[PDB]
Amino acid sequence: MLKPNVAIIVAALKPALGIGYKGKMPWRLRKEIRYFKDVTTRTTKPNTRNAVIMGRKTWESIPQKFRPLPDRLNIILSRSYENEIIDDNIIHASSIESSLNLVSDVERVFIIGGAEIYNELINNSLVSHLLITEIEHPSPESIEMDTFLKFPLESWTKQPKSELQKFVGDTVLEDDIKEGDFTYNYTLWTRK
Ligand SMILES: NC(=O)C1=CN([C@@H]2O[C@H](COP(=O)(O)OP(=O)(O)OC[C@H]3O[C@@H](n4cnc5c(N)ncnc54)[C@H](OP(=O)(O)O)[C@@H]3O)[C@@H](O)[C@H]2O)C=CC1
Ligand SMILES: COc1cc(C(C)(C)C#Cc2c(C)nc(N)nc2N)cc(OC)c1OC
Repeated sequence: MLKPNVAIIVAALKPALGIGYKGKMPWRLRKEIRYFKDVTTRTTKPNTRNAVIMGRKTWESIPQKFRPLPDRLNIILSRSYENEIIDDNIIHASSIESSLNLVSDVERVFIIGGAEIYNELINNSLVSHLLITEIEHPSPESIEMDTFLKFPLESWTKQPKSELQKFVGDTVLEDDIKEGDFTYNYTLWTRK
């Protein structure tokens, strides 16, 4: 796969864009999790799949029984990994481009975490889309948070809902979804 168009997918708490605390997620938003599954899994052309790419720490955060994430090609990046195809669902590499050089029959490519990987790849020109779940809370400062996005969104344009709807197909997009004290919306951004 040569020069794939790549999408970042992430859920972040406004306005600071916090995404984690002590190696874990600061919320459990069940509908958001299902959205993540549906969007990363679904394909538009028959007999293909998507790839999901992540840093080693993010991979290790998934319970070992629930990785690899089913129905998607999982790619894990470490600075200690040489290129290795582990099995049909798992690749080890040290860059996204090299990891996908090894790959055919993949439609979409998603970056699924974590902060370090996000904050590098936001400035990689292969990344053409951001799928950001913007989470809001009445008192965001009260949520324990130590990992943050550093996204220069001035160089990006938030697209209308119609563009997001097109991207996700017939996936149902509900507005202002509320779980506990959190309220969230699905968004799509492209390069300005
Ligand atoms: N809210 C959300 O939507 C999401 C939040 N998260 C959160 O993010 C946090 C994890 O993020 P973070 O701790 O930054 O870790 P990452 O998941 O981003 O992994 C970092 C590791 O990836 C490898 N790596 C980083 N850059 C490169 C590179 N350029 N080339 C090759 N390998 C590289 C290194 O592995 P090595 O050390 O082996 O060399 C590094 O230690 C957790 O708290 C998690 O819950 C994660 C996903 C989504
Ligand atoms: C697939 O579910 C998980 C996803 C994840 C990761 C970190 C890969 C994620 C994510 C993610 C979500 C939930 N939403 C959005 N919008 N983007 C993401 N990258 C970690 C998990 O355990 C900690 C999970 O439970 C098994």
